[PDB]
Amino acid sequence: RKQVSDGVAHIHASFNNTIVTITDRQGNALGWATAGGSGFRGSRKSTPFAAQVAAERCADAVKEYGIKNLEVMVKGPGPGRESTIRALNAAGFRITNITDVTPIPHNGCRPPKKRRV
Amino acid sequence: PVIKVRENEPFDVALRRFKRSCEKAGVLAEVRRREFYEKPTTERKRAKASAVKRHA
Amino acid sequence: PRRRVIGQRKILPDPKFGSELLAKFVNILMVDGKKSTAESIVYSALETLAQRSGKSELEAFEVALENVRPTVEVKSRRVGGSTYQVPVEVRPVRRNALAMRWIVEAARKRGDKSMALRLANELSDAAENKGTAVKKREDVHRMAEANKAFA
Amino acid sequence: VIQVKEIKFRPGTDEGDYQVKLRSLIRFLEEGDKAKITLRFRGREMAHQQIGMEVLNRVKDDLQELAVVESFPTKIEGRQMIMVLAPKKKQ
Amino acid sequence: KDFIINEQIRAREVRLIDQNGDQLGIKSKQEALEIAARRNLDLVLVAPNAKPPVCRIMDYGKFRFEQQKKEKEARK
RNA sequence: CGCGGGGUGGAGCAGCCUGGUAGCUCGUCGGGCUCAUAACCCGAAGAUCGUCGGUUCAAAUCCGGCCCCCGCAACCA
RNA sequence: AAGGCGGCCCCCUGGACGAAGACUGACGCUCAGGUGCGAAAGCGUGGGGAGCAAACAGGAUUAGAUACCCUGGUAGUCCACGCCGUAAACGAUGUCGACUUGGAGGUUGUGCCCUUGAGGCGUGGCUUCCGGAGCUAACGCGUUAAGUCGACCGCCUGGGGAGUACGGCCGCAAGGUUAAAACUCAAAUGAAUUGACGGGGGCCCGCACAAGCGGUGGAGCAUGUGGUUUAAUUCGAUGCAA
Repeated sequence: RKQVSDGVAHIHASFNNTIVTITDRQGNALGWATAGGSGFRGSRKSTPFAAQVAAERCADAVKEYGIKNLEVMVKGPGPGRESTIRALNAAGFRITNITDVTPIPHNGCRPPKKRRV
Repeated sequence: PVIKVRENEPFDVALRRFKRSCEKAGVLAEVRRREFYEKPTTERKRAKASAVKRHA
Repeated sequence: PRRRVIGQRKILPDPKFGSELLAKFVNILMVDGKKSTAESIVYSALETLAQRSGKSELEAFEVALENVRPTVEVKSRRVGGSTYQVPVEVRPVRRNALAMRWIVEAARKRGDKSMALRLANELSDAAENKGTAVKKREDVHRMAEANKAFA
Repeated sequence: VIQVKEIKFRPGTDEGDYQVKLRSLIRFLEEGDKAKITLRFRGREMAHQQIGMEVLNRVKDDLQELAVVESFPTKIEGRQMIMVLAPKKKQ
Repeated sequence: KDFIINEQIRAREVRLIDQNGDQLGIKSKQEALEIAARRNLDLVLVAPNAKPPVCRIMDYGKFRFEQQKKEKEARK
């Protein structure tokens, strides 16, 4: 319906899940898919493979604009940091730049207590 | 750790670079460190212990 | 094999063709130390396969073996309470052994009248890459490619 | 509908421990469940003359407000005796 | 309570009712999905067993939030 | 003729003013875990939603009767 | 000084150390009582309130689960001014001074050397790890002493009872401080040793697993056992090791 050809893959990779969002340079959301909503729950949801099909499913709800180049923004420590990026590149995508944007406070907010499991 | 792929460099090599930039930068270590509160007494305890192990 | 590594016994070659490979084959087909009767069945199967399928007896053997030969496989492993499946790249010597072994086993699990006819038709099927033995290689790969993440 | 949940009252469960979990057992009943008391005697097919029917009977008698019991069973099956407790039935 | 919506719907044709109660008639699932999309709303299967199945155009999230709100408030 | 709250599966509930296949607990019968049992885990059985008339696309939930249980109320000497 | 103190900048301010020489002339050390300081939590008034989180609510786990885990979340955690005066407030080691072999570092002054190199030779302060004699029950300490001596202070006198009671002082309170006895036991305790054990850990072996080939578990029969039966089915062997 419209045209971009130049995008950015923001991947949010937490421990429990990994959300993939495709966007233009402006930061406007073009398409998105998550692992948790691609048929993966709990123990399987938090896997690199689930992040992979997330990246794959996302490349199908965006090529309506015919993106052809993009940059990658890796946020968080979970799986699908890396495997998500791979799936994008195999789905027919030229990777321009890779950047980690995981936030690091300069020691500000006190985090939750340690879990005594 | 910002990375920019150079021409006729495979997606893989650039990636391996990126992962080593983060290995170099200490991102995941850093995120692990802050997931949970550590008491001051505890991090002082950690600090002595590693000083000690860092004698061979 | 905790401590003691070893070499491997280097069996004599096939008496008829002078092939160590076929010696690995007759032995694998052999049962109850009936060597005399084992090589009889292997040859008649090769003779049946050779005569009426374009000859080149050693080569015919390879065409079939080429097809059941597996490049990778999985090795079970138990880490943190979990039985992970690690896909391992398998070495050439054994590659032949599995290939030969699955061809032999698929032959006895067959309907035909004798082991020689069965063996022959297994080789033929394998030569055209079809049948049970080839399918055994494919399951190995489907099972391997699945756990590709943990290599 | 009415579910079966359960509580237990072992021997050595008196007032202290007991009516605390008579509070727990209200809770079960008061969800609108049929709250099944299980005795679990240090005992036998006739463990007690004490263990069970102090407890059970006083659980009924204290909870009697909100809950009543289906039966005062006093037929032990095994080394343990179910007193079955329900919502107090509207006539 | 829970209704299946949008692409989860398998019916070939549905009877469509819009967000204001207008009876749009029998529509192919495809056309029903188009109408919902142009209005930035969801296609909700409100009567799965009706003949043909009945769909209502509405904001599913807003509907569900209000339903849960109602249930919670009346019980606290 | 006299108040309260309820009637759904074997027992007790949720689904209620927010009317479209009635789900959630204890029991029931199986399966799993154990050397075995208790405990625990995977599961299936199990219904005119009291009974009717109204009312409606379809009313569990919608109204009112018949009727029943409990609630205190009462047999208040 | 201890408690404790960490982004950057300024202002006010305490202490420590070095170099050189001048001045005072034993003005010093220690300190019961006294005074001051003193983490966190807690208290009072008024602010402030993102995150965290006692209490509390809800979801789970469980035989139970007033917990551990999850979703929330009040005091509190923050500021001002007051209170409290306690901690495994620890180096579990009081302060001051003199003396007694060494090695490797960290930190911070200062004198000297073609500064000719990020150095070469000295000389103070603090500090970390080893270690010598000596000390010590051992562990260990070992010029920063737990060595060799001296000055002064605080404290101990078997375990429980008890840092409790009573009295006094202190505090809004919570409570703090000083501090007994009856009664009861023949122990309580420290360090180290040999085992055993750890949801304990490390390293290593065995057809232990893994890699293979053939079996047992099904069937019929042989055989042993249990059980059941019998007048009797004789006695024994019973997890691996019947």
